[PDB]
Amino acid sequence: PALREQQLQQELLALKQKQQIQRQILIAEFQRQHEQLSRQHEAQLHEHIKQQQEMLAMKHQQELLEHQRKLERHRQEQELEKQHREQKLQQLKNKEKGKESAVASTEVKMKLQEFVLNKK
Amino acid sequence: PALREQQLQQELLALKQKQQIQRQILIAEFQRQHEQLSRQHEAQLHEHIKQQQEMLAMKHQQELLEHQRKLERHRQEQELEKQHREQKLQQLKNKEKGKESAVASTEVKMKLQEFVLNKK
Amino acid sequence: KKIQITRIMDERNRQVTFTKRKFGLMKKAYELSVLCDCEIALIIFNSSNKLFQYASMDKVLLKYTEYNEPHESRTNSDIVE
Amino acid sequence: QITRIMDERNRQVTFTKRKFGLMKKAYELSVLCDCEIALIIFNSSNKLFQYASTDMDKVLLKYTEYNEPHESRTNSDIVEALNKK
Amino acid sequence: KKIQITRIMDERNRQVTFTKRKFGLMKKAYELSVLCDCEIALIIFNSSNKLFQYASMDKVLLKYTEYNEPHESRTNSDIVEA
Amino acid sequence: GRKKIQITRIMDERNRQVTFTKRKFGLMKKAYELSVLCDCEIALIIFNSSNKLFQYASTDMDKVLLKYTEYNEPHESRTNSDIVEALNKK
DNA sequence: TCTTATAAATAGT
DNA sequence: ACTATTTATAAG
DNA sequence: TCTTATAAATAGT
DNA sequence: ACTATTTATAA
Repeated sequence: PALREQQLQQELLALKQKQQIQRQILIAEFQRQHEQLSRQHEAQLHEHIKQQQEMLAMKHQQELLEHQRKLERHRQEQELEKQHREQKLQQLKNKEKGKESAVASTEVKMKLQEFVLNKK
Repeated sequence: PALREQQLQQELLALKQKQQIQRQILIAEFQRQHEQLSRQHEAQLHEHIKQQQEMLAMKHQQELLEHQRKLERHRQEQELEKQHREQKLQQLKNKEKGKESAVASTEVKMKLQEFVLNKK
Repeated sequence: KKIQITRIMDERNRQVTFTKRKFGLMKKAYELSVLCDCEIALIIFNSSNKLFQYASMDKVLLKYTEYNEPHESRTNSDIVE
Repeated sequence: QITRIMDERNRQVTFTKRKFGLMKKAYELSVLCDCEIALIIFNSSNKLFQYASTDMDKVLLKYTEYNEPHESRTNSDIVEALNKK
Repeated sequence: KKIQITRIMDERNRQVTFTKRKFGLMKKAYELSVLCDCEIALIIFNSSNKLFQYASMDKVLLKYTEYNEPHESRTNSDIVEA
Repeated sequence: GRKKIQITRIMDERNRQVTFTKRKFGLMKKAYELSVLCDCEIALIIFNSSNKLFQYASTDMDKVLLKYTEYNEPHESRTNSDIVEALNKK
């Protein structure tokens, strides 16, 4: 009892097939533009974090060698002082050109005390 | 201990604010292209259904007036038959040129019987 | 002889009297039909259930089917009265 | 003679008397021989006068339901019978 | 007279004997220091806890602090055993 | 001794050697007398011309020297030049 | 390898 | 600050 | 609106 | 079926 129904009705489902895959085309282009944006954001965030890190690393290294130089400033001061007191033993040891050198003691008592207590 | 962090860290949050609204820009253009497609599909579906319905409605009305003409062909057939038997009453009633008319009965008995049974 | 108005119990007398008075009844109808220019129909069923009819038939019966007015109608009891 | 009465009143009174006598001969035949008789008469003025032996509607309805060969007579048949004297 | 090697019970005799034998001990050290060209150091604490030292001081003491070899050291009991 | 020799460096080796030994032991005996007779603690250090160490202690060498390191008062200290400036006064 | 003439140092008168 | 005993010290 | 001369119709001999 | 009675119709 169909006039043109067997053709028009068999055309409708063929139309909504194209409609539905047109929707899948849109939803798939939407997923790839979302992921392409996320990869774009990820590289920008990684570039700025690389910037922040390469600033902190050089600030902390120059502070590290600051501590290192402070240790050298300390050990060099103490080494030069622990030999500065030993230079005072030469102005008393050898000669004062025989003025009044051989009389008494004042600082060699420390050296004598340290040498005696090393009897072990 | 703050060299440039207090400026670059105040720049980080200003960066991901642009990124986050870029994400909303994307999802908003996605919403409008989805709805613009659904309105596009809705008009295409309405146009084809308008096509299918305007074929059914005019096939069914021309079939309806076919039934209507079939009733006319029947009522006209029965009205012409119920007066066709009444035409036969005239060839017996008025004149046969007086050949041998007044003898007996063969179909006036039916008219007489119907006239008698209507005595109510 | 004179006979009373009663059923003839004899078969042959009722038979021939039926025949003669039938033909005489048609004659009286013939004389009325022609003398006064009137149309008359007469239908008679005997005791043997056979039809005997007279017409001055289809025309008169068809006229009777087409007349629905008050009219004079008589019966056997009306003839006695 | 049996000829149309051209006068009106003579045809009228003769119609009435021969009508009543016609119903009397039918009354005698109906009762004496036990037969059912139906008589229908239309005058020249197209007015109905009828007579029935037992029942008009029953006799007429019987007549509509009988299709056998039978004796039927006419005015011309009476002339073709009485002119054999 | 020839006295014995015992603590002088007297105070004044122990005092002046301390002075005279101290000065004589410096003199014997003076003779050894010059005659044989040797460097000598002598440190003396009395019974009154006062210091009396002699040098032929800083140079001799500092030399002693810089010599860790076996050498002759004597004591009072070693003088008795001699 | 037999005849007094002057206060001069003995140029000979053996005479300076034996005189060094005798006068050293006698110097320790005079110190032994003073250490015991007057109850005093005495420390003596002697380096010869050959820079060899010879020492003497009255009671304990380390205890006397450690005492000497812990005494910072005015006191009598003498030298060879002070003995020369003291003996030639008559 | 040390044994006796003379200084060298010391204690009561 | 001293005379009469001890004590070292130097060449056979 | 009808009452009596003559046909009109009919039953046994 | 013919010869009496009996109805039946126009003055």
